[PDB]
Amino acid sequence: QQMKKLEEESRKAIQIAENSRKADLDFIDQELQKKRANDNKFIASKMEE
Amino acid sequence: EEDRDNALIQQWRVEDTEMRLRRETLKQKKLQDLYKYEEENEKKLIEA
Repeated sequence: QQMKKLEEESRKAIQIAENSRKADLDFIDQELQKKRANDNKFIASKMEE
Repeated sequence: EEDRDNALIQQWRVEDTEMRLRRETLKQKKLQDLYKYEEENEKKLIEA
C-alpha cells in the first residue's frame, strides 16, 4: 500500500508542476509573442515621415 | 535583428540624406533661375 501511495506520490509529486512551471512559461511566451508582434511593429513604426 | 536595427540607423539616416540631397541639387537648378529672374527685372528698369 506504500507502493500505492507512491504511485500516487508521483501524482502528488505533482504532475501539476507541468502546469505550474508551464504557467510561468505561458507568461514568458506572452512576453515573447508580444515582442514578436513588436519586432514586426518596431520595424513598421520607425520610418518614412 | 538588433544588428539589423543598427543597420537601420544608417540605412534610414542615409535615405534622410538622400531625399535631402535630391532637394539640394534641385535647389541649384532653381536658384540659377532665381538669379536671372531678379537680374533681368533690374536690367529692364534701368533700360526704361
